[PDB]
Amino acid sequence: KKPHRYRPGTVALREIRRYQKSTELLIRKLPFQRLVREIAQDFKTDLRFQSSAVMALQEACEAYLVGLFEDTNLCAIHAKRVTIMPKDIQLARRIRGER
Amino acid sequence: PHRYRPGTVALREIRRYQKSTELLIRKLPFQRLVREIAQDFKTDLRFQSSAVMALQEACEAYLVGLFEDTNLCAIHAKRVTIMPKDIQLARRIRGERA
Amino acid sequence: PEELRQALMPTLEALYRQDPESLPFRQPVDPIPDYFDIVKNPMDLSTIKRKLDTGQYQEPWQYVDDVWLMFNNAWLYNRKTSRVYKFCSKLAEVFEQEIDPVMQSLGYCCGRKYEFSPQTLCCYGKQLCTIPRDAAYYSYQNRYHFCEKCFTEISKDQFEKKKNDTLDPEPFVDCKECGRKMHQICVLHYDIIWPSGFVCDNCLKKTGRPRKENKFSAKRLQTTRLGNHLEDRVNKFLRRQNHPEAGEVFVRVVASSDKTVEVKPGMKSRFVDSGEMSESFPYRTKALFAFEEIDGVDVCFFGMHVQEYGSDCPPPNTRRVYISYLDSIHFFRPRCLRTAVYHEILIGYLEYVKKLGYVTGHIWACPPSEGDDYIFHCHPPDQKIPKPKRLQEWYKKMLDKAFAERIIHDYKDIFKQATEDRLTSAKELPYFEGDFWPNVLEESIKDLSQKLYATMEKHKEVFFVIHLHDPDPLLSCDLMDGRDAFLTLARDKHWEFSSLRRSKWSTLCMLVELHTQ
Amino acid sequence: AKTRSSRAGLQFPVGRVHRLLRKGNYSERVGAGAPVYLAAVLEYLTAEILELAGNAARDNKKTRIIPRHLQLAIRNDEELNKLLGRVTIAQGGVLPNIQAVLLPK
Amino acid sequence: AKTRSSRAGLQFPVGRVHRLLRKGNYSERVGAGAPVYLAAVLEYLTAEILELAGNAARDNKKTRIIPRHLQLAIRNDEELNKLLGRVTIAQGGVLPNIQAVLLPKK
Amino acid sequence: RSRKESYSIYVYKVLKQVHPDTGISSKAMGIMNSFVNDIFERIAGEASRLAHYNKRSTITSREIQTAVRLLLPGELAKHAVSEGTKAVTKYTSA
Amino acid sequence: RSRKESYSIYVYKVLKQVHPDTGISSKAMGIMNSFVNDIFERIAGEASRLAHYNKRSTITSREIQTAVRLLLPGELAKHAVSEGTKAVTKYTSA
Amino acid sequence: KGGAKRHRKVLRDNIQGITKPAIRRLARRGGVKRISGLIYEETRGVLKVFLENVIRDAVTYTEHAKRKTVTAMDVVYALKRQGRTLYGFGG
Amino acid sequence: RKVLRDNIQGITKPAIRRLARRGGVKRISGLIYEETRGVLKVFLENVIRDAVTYTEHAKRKTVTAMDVVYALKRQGRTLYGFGG
DNA sequence: TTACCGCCATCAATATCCACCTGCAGATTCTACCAAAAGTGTATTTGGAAACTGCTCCATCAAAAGGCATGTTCAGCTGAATTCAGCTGAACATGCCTTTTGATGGAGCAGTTTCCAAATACACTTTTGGTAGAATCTGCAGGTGGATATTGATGGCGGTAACGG
DNA sequence: CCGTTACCGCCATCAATATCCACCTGCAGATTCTACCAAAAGTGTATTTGGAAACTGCTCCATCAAAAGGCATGTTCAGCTGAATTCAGCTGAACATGCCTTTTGATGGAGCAGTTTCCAAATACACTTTTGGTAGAATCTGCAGGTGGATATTGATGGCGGTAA
Repeated sequence: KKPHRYRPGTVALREIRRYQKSTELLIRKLPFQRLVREIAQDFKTDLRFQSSAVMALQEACEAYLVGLFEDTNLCAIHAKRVTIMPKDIQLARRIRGER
Repeated sequence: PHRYRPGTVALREIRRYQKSTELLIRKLPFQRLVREIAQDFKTDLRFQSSAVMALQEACEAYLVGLFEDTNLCAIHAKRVTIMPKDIQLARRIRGERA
Repeated sequence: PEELRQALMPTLEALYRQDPESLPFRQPVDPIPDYFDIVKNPMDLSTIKRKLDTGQYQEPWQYVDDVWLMFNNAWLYNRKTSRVYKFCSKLAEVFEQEIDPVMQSLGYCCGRKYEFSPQTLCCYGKQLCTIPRDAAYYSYQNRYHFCEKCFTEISKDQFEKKKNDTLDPEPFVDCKECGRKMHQICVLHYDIIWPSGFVCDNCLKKTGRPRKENKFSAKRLQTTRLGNHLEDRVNKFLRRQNHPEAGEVFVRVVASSDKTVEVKPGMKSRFVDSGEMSESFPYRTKALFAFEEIDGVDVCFFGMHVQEYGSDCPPPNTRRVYISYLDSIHFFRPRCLRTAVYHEILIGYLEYVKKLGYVTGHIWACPPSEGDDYIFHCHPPDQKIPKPKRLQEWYKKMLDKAFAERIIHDYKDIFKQATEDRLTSAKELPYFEGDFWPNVLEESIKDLSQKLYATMEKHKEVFFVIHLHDPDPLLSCDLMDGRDAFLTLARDKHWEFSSLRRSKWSTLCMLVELHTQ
Repeated sequence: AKTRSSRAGLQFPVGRVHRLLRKGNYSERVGAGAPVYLAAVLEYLTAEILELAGNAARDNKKTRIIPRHLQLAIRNDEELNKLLGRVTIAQGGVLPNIQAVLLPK
Repeated sequence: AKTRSSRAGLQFPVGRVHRLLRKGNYSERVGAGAPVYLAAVLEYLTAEILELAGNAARDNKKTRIIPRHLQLAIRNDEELNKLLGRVTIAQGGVLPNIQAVLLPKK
Repeated sequence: RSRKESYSIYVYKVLKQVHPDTGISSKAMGIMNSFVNDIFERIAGEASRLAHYNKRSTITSREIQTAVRLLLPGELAKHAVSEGTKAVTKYTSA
Repeated sequence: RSRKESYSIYVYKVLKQVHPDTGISSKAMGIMNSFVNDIFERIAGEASRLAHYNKRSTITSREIQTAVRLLLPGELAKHAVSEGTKAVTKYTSA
Repeated sequence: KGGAKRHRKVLRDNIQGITKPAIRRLARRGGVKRISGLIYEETRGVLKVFLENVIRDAVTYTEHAKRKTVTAMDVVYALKRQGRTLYGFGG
Repeated sequence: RKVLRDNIQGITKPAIRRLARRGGVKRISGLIYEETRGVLKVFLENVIRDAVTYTEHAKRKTVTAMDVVYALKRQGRTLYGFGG
């Protein structure tokens, strides 16, 4: 009988506030560790990793992704939009000059 | 009277100034601006000609890069005319502002 | 064996190439002690590979049947949420994408093991009772079906106890020249149309003989003024849109019969026995359909059932039209203009009935129930049935577009119609056959005015009343004299509309049946 | 008799800074007052960031400085943010900031 | 009477690289082969950039290398452009580049 | 088990000068130590660059002042210069 | 006048090796001098940082090789390391 | 079903290991309100690229120290040399 | 010496147009130029001060191209052809 | 039967390419010089190769649990279609002031000599910060009880309006 | 004709929810105290030296003159580009459903580090030779700059074609 349903954006904004007021890691430890191990395998075989090294890599990746995401949000807003699209990511990385 | 449509002469200038490397900012006004800024920071300063030339070349390179970034930003916004919001966004993403 | 191995090896390798989708299926399943209790024929990719290498296949249909039986076993034993089911689904998609060119190189039009989808099981016990999936039932002659609840509520030992999961494989036809076995639906071969036998497309191309013209097309059906007007309007709109994929659309009226609707006993006693309102209302019911020529094949995609109460009908039904049933198939090309073509068809029908002198049109915006078909049997699983609010919005767009063209005067909900007309008795409400209101009146009868007012205020959004201000001869068609006959014949002959090929086959069959009447 | 840090009125180790400058291969020779100046600058910067982090913790109803407090302190001051604009603080998070367009109504 | 630069078969001065490494205050000690290695790397990079500059000058019907040719060479090679992505070449200009949208849209 | 040099107990002392009743976590203290190390590296590198540019083989307080002026922002650089000058004056008169 | 060292003659010799009939302007010569000087400074600084990280007080061919690998991308790095290995082998072979 | 449910299921290639909610949360921390469906994998690729920008350099450090274990200090060096200096892992 | 003022107007409208043409801009709004000038001013304030910090550090009263090169290198705007 | 927008065709106005030819600042060729490096040849010192080995901690594997992956429904985000005010590009007339070539006084950059306060290299004595183990203290992470804006939705009311008897 | 009911819009407010906060309480983590000692750190003495001052040679930095033509400055018209408005396909947001993958804890040995030996390899430094800067004069030479004309580029001029009333 008409179950309660938040409008699109209210839960999104609540998640914005929750994840901007918190500092915990967002990417799960095991998949990121597996990805890092595979990447190291692509460069040098039979490598070992410290827990602190993996934590530092995860923190740096999360911070870089957060910065990229906020840049893409600004880019999408510049185009009179609120949804980021891969062209926003491409323009943000171009202005950053990574490629 | 013969008249070209808007954009044709603009594209001609684009090609001409992308094919050449001559200085685009006049020597004396830029030197006067440099001297004014210097005396604003420190009075009784003297400047080598090579120093002014290097400063102007660096300024021109930074400006052409920033104008390219502004043009990409404007193109992203489905526009062909650059607006100060485009250059502000380019500087903000570059980290020069925020 | 070498030819079959060479043809079929790339598809099996492509299935193997899927990582990790193929990993669980690369070896026979080794028990999960209950695996053998469910899967009676456990089979795997290595089994195909060894059978193909040994030349155990006389012809590729056995190979594809083994592949699909493997997929069925994996889908049956594994639950939907299991990732093994996802692996099997990905393997099935890859096989579907890869198999067709290999068969077309071997001379076959397709490879996929086509099996008829489970039809709607209309239980012969309680009315409007259906048998859902995985629900047990009792069958007689594969024609009379009863659910367990109705069967228990009722010799009973002779009725076979079955489950609503019987997938009937599609039949096969032999080409007279090459001898290859082809799906009857895929090649659209019908013995009535082509008594000389079936010849495959490859044999026709190799021998240079063109395919014989179909003499039972929708174009060759009997034409009517309403159908001609609808066809002309649709074609003119399509030409104005100038879409390259917009093919010619044929509209034909197939049924036109005079009937009478009778007053139910309660309302008859309350208003007819006193002489205040007529005991019956005559009307003319018409059934027409829309056909599109896709790839040179007629496809039936849109048809209505309507009731026309003429000027001779006693009030309040005098000079009225009422939409009793309508149905549509989403395979119309292009998909963007499908809705607009339906719009043009409905607008043309309304314009025709206005020209005939009719005054008010009535539409009930209630979508079909889950698992129920109005006209076209076995709707495709991807065809999302619109919810009542969506259907009401669609009809609102209907009426706005119609009013923009000055064809209609105005449109309202039935509650606004009654309030503005100041109706005081239930006898003034229109009485249509199978309409929702006649049932509500009898239920309320079993004081009446206020109850009708309350129910009308509750259900106004579903009913649309349209203010507007017969040269077509009667057509006797027992098959189209209602929706029950066509739905029964399609169920008895597996004339499904669940896919484009099946829709084409069903359209060809119903065209042949109409022409043979 | 007296440590160089005490003689210069500083808490940071002047001798350790001088030793690190010697071992850092920055120059052939190192002046006497250079380690004192560098230690004073480092101590001033540490005092500034520590007091900012303490203020942030007090505003957050907390008495222990955590990386979140350090991030809040370093980001909310424009000069401190500019100094570490290319620096990521581990477990520090980001400032609460919601775009105007994304706001409802 | 053999120079260490000719001993390694390089044109760049090994002795000058060694002296600059000692003067630059990079470490307390420097190995014997480090200046040879660094001179070889510098010579290879100079050879690559000069080859590309000469090719660019030839494409422009020019036999004298100018900063414009150097910019054309450095910006047309992905690896070299990445090497000097934060470097400005005086009197070099920019590559001719017009976006598709900037072109006429008749 | 070699000792790992760190500014820890010094910075904590500075904390006691600015917030006697406020503590610091281990992760936050590592952040602080990394900050001080990075600033030390930057200032020393800029001083070395200035010494090399002027053909000077000795790094003095003037080089450190120039480095902190070049690196630190306006009021931060001004206050750092004032603190360094005060410390040098105190050390000289000590 | 104090002499100002430059890589002019070496760049000219390399150009003659790669393009016998192609000249180079004075401004382009300055561009190349700044280019080689910047690469020298970058490689030397990377090697110095590498030596400091491993508590190493000597810059050998291995640190220079690793610095070149860190700085030059892909094919440039591979060719540079090949040329450096060949050069050090030839130098130690006499 | 049978077979195994551990160490034999192997799937989710490394780049796909980052779950869709992980990218969603990362965007939420970046303050983005709406996400396109094509962002996730694209972001993954960008994240993918970032690692060859860092880990390889760290590997270049690890090979230089004659070590077979990647340390956090090498990660700090690789991040610093790329202009992404990180604090807290210098112990 | 004369106290120069209002020299930012020397960065003239056709000059900004030419700079944008080199940058690939076909159409320029009227509010770019002045804004661009300000950005240029900021850029000057970013670099020349550092050069002054170099010039003051060398006990010199003349700004050389070498100090400008040092400032650009330390600001991440490395330039070639003027020494260093 | 008249203006109005399209299209493929020619045509006029105009910028571009380009080959050619001349004067010259800049590029390349020698002569001589020469002090700054480069290299060879002993003496001294030491970073580190090499072997053996204790101690970390990292990969591997068990269960417990806090999460993630799919399908459904739909409000609202987005992009195409339309229209239009007005902004800036193209053209042009007028004239402004930047550039070039020239010369000149001198403030100021830099080379050379002298030489001393300051940095360095030990050698010795003193403090002291890093580490290990015991035991006390506590900030705060959740867990439980209200409970509070808060926002979707149910609903009531005022203003517009829309058509009917 | 003005009157009831639907629609747009406002908004006043029962009700489910996440969360700020009022309070708590146990524990991982931070804080306090005693002891040890190699590691730095501070002080003393002789030595070495980088750069301060003192004077001056000298390069180029600043300044004033004059011409005039390359562009700067201002104005006008409209081409068409940026901006505002509608709306409909539809892609993502919110959510219930199901399960499974991740997280936490315990346990062998692959190598991270500590000790010892000793040698190929690195400094320290006094000559001797080669060689990279480089003042100066002379010849060579690629391309700056102007001319002329064949060559694309642009735009809308002649007219042909529906067409729409």
